[PDB]
Amino acid sequence: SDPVRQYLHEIGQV
Amino acid sequence: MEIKRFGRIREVIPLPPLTEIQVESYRRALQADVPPEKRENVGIQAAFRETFPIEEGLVLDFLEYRLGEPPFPQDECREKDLTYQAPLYARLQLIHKDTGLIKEDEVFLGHIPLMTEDGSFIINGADRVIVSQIHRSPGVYFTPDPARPGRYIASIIPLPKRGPWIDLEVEPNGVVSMKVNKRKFPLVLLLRVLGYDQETLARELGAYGELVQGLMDESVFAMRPEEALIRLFTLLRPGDPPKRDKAVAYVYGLIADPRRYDLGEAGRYKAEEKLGIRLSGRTLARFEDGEFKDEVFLPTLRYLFALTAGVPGHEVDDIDHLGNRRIRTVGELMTDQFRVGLARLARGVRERMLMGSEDSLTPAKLVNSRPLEAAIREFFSRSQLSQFKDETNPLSSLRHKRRISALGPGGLTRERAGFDVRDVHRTHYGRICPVETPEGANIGLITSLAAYARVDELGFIRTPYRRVVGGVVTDEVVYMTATEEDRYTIAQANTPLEGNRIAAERVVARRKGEPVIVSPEEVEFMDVSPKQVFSVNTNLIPFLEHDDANRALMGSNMQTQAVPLIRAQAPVVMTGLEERVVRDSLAALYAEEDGEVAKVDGNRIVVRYEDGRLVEYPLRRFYRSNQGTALDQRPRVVVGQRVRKGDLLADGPASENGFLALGQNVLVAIMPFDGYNFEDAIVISEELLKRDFYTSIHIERYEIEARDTKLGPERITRDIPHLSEAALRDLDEEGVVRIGAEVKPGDILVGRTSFKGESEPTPEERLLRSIFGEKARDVKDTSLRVPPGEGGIVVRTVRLRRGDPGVELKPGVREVVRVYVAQKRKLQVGDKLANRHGNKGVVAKILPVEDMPHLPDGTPVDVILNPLGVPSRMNLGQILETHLGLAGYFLGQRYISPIFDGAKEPEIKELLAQAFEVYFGKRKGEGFGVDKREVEVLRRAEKLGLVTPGKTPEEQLKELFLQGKVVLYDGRTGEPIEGPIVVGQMFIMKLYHMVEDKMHARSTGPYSLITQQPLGGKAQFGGQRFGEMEVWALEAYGAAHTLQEMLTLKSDDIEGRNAAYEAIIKGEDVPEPSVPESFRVLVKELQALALDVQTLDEKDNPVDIFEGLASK
Amino acid sequence: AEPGIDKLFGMVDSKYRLTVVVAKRAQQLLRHGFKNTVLEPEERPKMQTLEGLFDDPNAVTWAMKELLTGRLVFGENLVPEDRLQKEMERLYPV
Amino acid sequence: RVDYSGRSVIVVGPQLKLHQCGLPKRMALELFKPFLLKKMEEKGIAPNVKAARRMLERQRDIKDEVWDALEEVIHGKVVLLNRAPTLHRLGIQAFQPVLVEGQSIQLHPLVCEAFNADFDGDQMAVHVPLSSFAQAEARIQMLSAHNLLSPASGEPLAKPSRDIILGLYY
Amino acid sequence: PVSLEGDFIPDEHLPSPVDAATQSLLSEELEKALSKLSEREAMVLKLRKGLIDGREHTLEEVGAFFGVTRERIRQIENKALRKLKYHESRTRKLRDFLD
Amino acid sequence: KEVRKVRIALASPEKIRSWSYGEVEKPETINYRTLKPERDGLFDERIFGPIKDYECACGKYKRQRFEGKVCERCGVEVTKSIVRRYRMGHIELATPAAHIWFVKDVPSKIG
Amino acid sequence: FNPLYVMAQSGARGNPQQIRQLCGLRGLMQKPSGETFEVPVRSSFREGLTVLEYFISSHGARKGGADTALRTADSGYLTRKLVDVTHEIVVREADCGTTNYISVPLFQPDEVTRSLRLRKRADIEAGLYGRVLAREVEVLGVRLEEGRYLSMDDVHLLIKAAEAGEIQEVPVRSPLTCQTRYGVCQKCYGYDLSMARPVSIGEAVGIVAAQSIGEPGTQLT
Amino acid sequence: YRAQGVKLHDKHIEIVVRQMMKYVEVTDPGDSRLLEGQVLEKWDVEALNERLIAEGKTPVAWKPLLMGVTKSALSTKSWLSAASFQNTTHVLTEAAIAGKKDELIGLKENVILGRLIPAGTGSDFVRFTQVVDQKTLKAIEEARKEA
DNA sequence: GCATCCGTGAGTCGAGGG
RNA sequence: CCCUCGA
DNA sequence: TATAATCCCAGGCTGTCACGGATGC
Ligand SMILES: [Mg+2]
Ligand SMILES: [Zn+2]
Ligand SMILES: [Zn+2]
Repeated sequence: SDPVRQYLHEIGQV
Repeated sequence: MEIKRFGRIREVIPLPPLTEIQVESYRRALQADVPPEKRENVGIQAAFRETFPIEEGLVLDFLEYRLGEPPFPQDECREKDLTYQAPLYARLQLIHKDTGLIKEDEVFLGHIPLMTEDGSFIINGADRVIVSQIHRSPGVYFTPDPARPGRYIASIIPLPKRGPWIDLEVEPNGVVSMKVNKRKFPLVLLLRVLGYDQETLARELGAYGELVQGLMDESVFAMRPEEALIRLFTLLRPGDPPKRDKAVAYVYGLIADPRRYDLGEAGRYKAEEKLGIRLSGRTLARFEDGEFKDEVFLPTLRYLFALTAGVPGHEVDDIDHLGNRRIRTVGELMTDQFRVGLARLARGVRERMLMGSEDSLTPAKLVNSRPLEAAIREFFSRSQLSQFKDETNPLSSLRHKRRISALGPGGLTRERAGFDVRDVHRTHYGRICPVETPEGANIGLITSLAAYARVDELGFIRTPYRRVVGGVVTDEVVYMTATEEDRYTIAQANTPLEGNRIAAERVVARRKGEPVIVSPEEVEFMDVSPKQVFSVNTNLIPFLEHDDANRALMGSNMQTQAVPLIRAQAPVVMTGLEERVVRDSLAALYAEEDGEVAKVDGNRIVVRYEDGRLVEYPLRRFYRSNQGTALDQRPRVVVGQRVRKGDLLADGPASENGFLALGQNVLVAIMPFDGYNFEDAIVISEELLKRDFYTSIHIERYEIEARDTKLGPERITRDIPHLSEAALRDLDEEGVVRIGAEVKPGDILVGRTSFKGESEPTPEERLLRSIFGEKARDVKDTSLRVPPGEGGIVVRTVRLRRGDPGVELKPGVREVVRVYVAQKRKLQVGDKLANRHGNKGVVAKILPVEDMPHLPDGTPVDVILNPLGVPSRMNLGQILETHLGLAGYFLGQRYISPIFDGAKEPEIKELLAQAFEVYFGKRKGEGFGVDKREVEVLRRAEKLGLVTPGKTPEEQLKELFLQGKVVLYDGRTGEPIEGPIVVGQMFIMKLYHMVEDKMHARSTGPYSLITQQPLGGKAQFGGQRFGEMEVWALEAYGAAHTLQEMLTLKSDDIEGRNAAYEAIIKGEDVPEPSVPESFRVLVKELQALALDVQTLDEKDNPVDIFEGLASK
Repeated sequence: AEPGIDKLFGMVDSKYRLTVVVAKRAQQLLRHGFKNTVLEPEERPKMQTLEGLFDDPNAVTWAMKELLTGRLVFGENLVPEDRLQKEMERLYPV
Repeated sequence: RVDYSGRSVIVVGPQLKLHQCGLPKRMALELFKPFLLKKMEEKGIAPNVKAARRMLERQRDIKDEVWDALEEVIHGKVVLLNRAPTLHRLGIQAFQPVLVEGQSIQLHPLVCEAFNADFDGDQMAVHVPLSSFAQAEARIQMLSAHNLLSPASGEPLAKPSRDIILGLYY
Repeated sequence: PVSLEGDFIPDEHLPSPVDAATQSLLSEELEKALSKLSEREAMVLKLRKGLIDGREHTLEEVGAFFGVTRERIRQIENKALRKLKYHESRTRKLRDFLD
Repeated sequence: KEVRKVRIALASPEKIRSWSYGEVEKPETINYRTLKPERDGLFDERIFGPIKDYECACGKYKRQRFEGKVCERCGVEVTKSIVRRYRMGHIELATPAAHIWFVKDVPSKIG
Repeated sequence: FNPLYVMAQSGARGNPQQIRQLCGLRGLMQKPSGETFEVPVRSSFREGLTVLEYFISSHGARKGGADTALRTADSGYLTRKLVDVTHEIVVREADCGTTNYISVPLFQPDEVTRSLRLRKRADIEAGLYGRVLAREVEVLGVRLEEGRYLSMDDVHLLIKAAEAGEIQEVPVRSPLTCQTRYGVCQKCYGYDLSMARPVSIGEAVGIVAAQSIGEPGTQLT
Repeated sequence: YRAQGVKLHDKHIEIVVRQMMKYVEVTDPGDSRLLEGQVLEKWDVEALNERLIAEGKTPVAWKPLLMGVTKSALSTKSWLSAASFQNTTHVLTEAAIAGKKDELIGLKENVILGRLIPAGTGSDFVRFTQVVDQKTLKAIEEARKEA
């Protein structure tokens, strides 16, 4: 839904 | 002339200052007269206290503030289009937690707009008023669940902003649910987070049968507060890592943080009173010694359960009740916006603290006042409750400032507001005026404050009441809230009293708004006055009790629309408030102390007081207001006059000797006249124009700018290409119109020349150029002219130049010139007239004096009203006003008749009798008897049952006069009207709506950019809109070509319209229409949406309406 | 009320047909300089000027009156358009 | 939004025949302005169109013969009157105008019922049909006098009311 | 710059019907005045002011088009301008268009 | 011819491109001093059309005698400025994107 | 000859209720809740009221105004809907040729359900007047042919015949049954009620119907 | 409408209700290309049905379908009508997908296009009528007779 | 087959003011 | 477009 | 062009209803 949070997760994967 | 006043009701206390709501609110907000250490915790002080200190320099703290002197006075502010404000200086200190270094400096936070003495503001040169807003008072409320009968919904409401609306419910499955930010979760969880255990909740809530069993969940009590906290955080925040400190931060911020969560002080007190508890802070809970501690929630749930089970002493709450609704005044709103701006400034501060040198920093380097400035500026410029002031008359301003709006930010959105909110609640009594409110969509949302009504410190409205002990009415006045009022029994103000004691064994009183018949012993309190129940305007309507509510409303609203007249008079019939209103509106000048008047002049009044000092009062003269009405003060006193304290020095606009004068006092007859007064239209005597009745001064401000361009500067000059001396005649050397010159449409106020754009001369232009052997000049004529239908005499010019002392304009702009053009407007055809009773209409005819129906002694009536208006409108007050107005016409006196304590019929009958004795007997002493015509009309009256058969003609005529009717002679014939006509003096006002402003026509002109359809509005010389419904009309008629014409040649079809005008001016028939351009705009706007729109023939083969221009 | 409106409305099978006939005739007269009129000099509608009686500038009035006379023939597919046009331009040049 | 459309406050002419309305001079001048220019060229009030337009541009440059010419212009033609809101087709009607001094539009007493127009300060809009087709459409169809009955009920919409009924009854 | 959302903003590019009619009547009147001359001098003025192909030719090109010397064609231009001046002083039709 | 019908259908990228008089490469409106359309900007006259009637950007061909002729230097066709209301531009996307009307209009057509 | 009585009776102005308010008691009033007060106003505007009575009246007035506004809005909406749904209906020909019709009942079942009684005059008129008969009707010795547009007199005559028990229902051509495509025919439609004559082909009856329903909509209480 | 004292001729209401009954739902396709539960105009399905019966095929079994004026207005065959009423997005998408053609049957369409409406003076019935005086008529009659 | 969240509607014209 | 005021 | 830095733009902030359509016991 929220692009910011989603990107934070995707970045939090590394 | 003598003024006789009626009524037996003695008002114990006077009316409180009217504008006092505004003034007290703003003063209480600023506290500028209070030394900085004596200020309480409210106001901008509250703002500072909430925002500071700023941590994580490590620390920036607040010491105190001050307010400085305005850089410019009010009149100068209005003149130069600046804001009237005071500089805000605050003292902050920078403190490093480690170093111990203390740096302290006074910082400039920008300016705070200041309220004038009358309760208004000045923003960018335009006076504006801040309208108090109404809303649901913060607190805890309980209302029945609409879906589930017998169940209920608990609601915890904070201030606007300041926190989430919290709902508590008992779910169908039996569990207790809590709704926050539209999220349903069991309350039990949060209860555990508060540190509650099943033991305490079972002993507390166990009493109510199987209510607490819905609160019992073992999985919740199986975990310590930390686990439950993390749990709730997971519930409210999906995707967010449930870090403990993050959950604590979020939850604390949501509930226990006084910074980001604040109940009203009223919210606090109401919560306490409702739940029977005491609140330490203004939050719903606290953070104390590492853990969360309950304040609100448990007693709330207890009360809710008690209400649900049917436990006695527990009731729901009226949310439209005036005790559960409060008023947010100017100080509170200003406080809020100030707070938000301050918080923005705090973000700026922290963001600055993370950057830069960690050693060298000052309060100056940290603080940027820009966002605060912008916040305040936005509150005083673009907000909703900040409105362009209504200055039309003093009353307009007064009422404007006394308004109450339910709309605006944090308020109801329109069309979401039904009947419940618009209704008059039983507790509106003596608080909100049941009469005054706009017509149409806004009805019930915009209201007015009652006269004796007061808004206290908690935002609630209070109305006065007198203490009654043992059947004795004291002078003790107890101002009560709605609930306090609901506690008692209150008798009406008209209750019979001998001395201070109740005279009647049966008295009319109210218990919780419900009217009830009671004994004197049972009377606890008593109304102060009828005046307390209505507004300021509604209190200006005489014989109100004889007027239907609707027309009364129109009476008020139109009173505020009244244009000040040069000759204006106070009404022959007054309610007694016509004075105070002039006083509090600060329209009229008053004597400060006792003393002798030294000087009297149009521009000046000088007074020496008992002190010996010489005080000069300058007089405001021919000043233009917001709406265009002229404001000037006329000196009412003579040189060497002895004045006391509070005596009238000068009359302002629309005031007669300290009494409010809106309209005029005329002589009316109510009869049909030749169908000219058909349907509310009015007929007037030309004599009114002769003696300058219904005539007012109107000023119109014009403005033009000279700016720097890339093609070269524009300049104000007396040199205009291609203009005759006839055109430049009234212009001075600089190009400015001279003072005192009459200007007509087409005339030039300010000459101006602008360098032409890039000009490629068309072959015709070059050929003509060569033909006349004249070089085309560099500049062209941009000069400001007069808008068609406007004009007048020039009173003033104001010129501002760049590079001149005290003058700096907006970037790119060289010089600014303002022309003030005033005018004198005679009453004319199409102008609107109205009375205080709601009778309104346009003047359809002006008759020469010889056609006016007249009295036997040859006195022509001023105005003819149609009777057909009165019956369906059900306003009878105007009638009584007319009778007593007649008696006043002859006896030569005016009257004060209070509302609901009146001048009754018999008294007006006696007065009328005396008036007859003046009206008739003079004639009989003049050697004249009864006229033949009068005898005929008398016969007709006998047949009408209006007189008693057998009495002498004089006696019968008097019998007609006490009925307020007289013989009237038609001026066209000389023959009398076949029956006696009602004639008397009525107070009739000219309204702001005049045909001079509203007449407009257009042939061709400016078009809109994109659509290429004509503009709209008069000022822009716009065309009338032909709507959807009008197209429906033309379609229903079945007129195709008229409609098509409206759709093309008239509006957006450029080929069509150019060719049309060309066709007509050549005396040719108009050409067949082509495709409207807005359709092309539609096509291309559909293509931008990647939709292919194709115009096809019957063979489905594409037809290009763009004629190949858009195709490659 | 336009004179004899009952008669004109009685002539046709639709009021709109009347409207078309009238407008067309009006444009005809406007195009040919009134020279094609079926009106005799005494049947000519008159505008009252500052000086005196002149002809009536409104072609529609003329058209309705002519239509009242019964000297005009209306209907569909009486003549090809262009032929009518040039016959009129031949009889009455502009 | 259309060209050739003005507006003003309405007042009741009783003196109007059913098919007529008072149209103020200024308004009528601006609305018919091209026709006024052409008629001005047809007469000697101006050499050409542009000179006439410039002539009308300023108010003090306006003489009386132009008003007579304007009278010559509007002869036989009708305008359209409309009051908002427009509920039914009678919300718009056709009226042969009559020039009047003053700024107000004079409306016939009867048709008021169909317009739901009293005079409280109601204002109406004017529209000039251009072509001969537009005119014939207006006069044959949209003419006030030509619709006396409600297209809905089939009862007369234009009937005596108020003062009139009062008198006849009396 | 700031957002349109604009309806108070006129269209200053496209010609108003008044301007269109004005230009039309100007072209027509100019053709009236040029019709009062001979076709050669009128055509010379038209080619010199560019009423024909849109651009103004030099004296050599008009002289080469009509087959005369530059001095000759310039003198023809002068006498045409003079005759137009006379007809203008006489009729005074075009004056209004000088704004 | 006479227009008897109006059709509305979906536009292929090929269709869209065949409409377009050029692709706007740059997010630039006008020059901050000369106040003229930037090259390959949103208002660029190379694409949409001339600002002045029958005149190019540089001013090389100022007259109607040149019609359909594209100026070589500034790359602007000499024609009526009105086309600036008409001629379509386009933007070529690296990765394709979804028209939201066919996504979020329920029930989703694509879906 | 009293002015109130005159204006009221003639229909110039006023109604019995408003007049009663001017003369007799003002009457009962409503609570804001829609509930009614037990204590009526005994006053007339002639007499003048107490501030209390006036207050109650203000309740009522406010409620009324609100109702009026919101209603105006909704009515406007409905009208627009209607115009949009009916706008393509136009009379496109003389006869669709349908054999179909509708039968307008002159009698309605009583609420007592005792028997059938005559429908009110206005109703019958509204369902009858200006319509084409789809079948021959012989009543009271009068012959009403198929293809007859019923005049007002025809209708009154039919009511008479109904009171004589000759005919309980009248066959009539109706747009409900009209088979004309993209509109209605001349016969099925009716009179053009403005001109009281058969409707001219090309008349747009859709917009007419829509508006006709529209305008009184604002008046519906 | 009666209860409020408003005289309103039934035939208008009949017009509207007629527009409300305009549509039908298929209870069986028969030999046609239609789908069960597909909703369309009664006119169209009756035309198709007569075409199938004339062809000897199986008729489409259908049910009467009543919808309100709003849905019905949105359900009209003209997408210019529907888009200009409300639910503009939905309309435009579905219309584009089907590549629907507006035949310009109704008024609103032509109003948008700025064309001449098909009613009153614009009705094809009366708009083709011609006006000729007897002199011109006889001139043309001679020109016709001589050839 | 029956609740629940999302999207789209909710009178016209005119005026003034920001 | 928001407000406010007119119909 | 070079101490060391490694998951948020916060804006939180509420009194309408009715219909259609997808979604969830
Ligand atoms: Mg009105
Ligand atoms: Zn170039
Ligand atoms: Zn039929």
